[PDB]
Amino acid sequence: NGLTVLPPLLTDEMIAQYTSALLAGTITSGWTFGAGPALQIPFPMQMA
Amino acid sequence: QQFGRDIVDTTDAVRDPQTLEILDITPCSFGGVSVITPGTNTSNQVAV
Repeated sequence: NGLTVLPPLLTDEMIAQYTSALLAGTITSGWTFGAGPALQIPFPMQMA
Repeated sequence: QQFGRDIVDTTDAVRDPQTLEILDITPCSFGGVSVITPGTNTSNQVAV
């Protein structure tokens, strides 16, 4: 009857590669990637 | 039974009244038509 659902622009495989880069920047850098260059820190030392 | 009907009353099947066959029904195609222009100050080419 003239009604049509349009597809989303970001596939669900692209929305999961953005969620994987946010979890691999926190586990390996800290809160340093959201303010400038990402700087590495041993993990037990970021929890400290 | 002679007709046929999905949920939303919509005949989705019928049965020849001269040979008795169950012939499904499916609407003719339709949809939108979008036009991709690079810009008329750049080109008069387009994709659809």
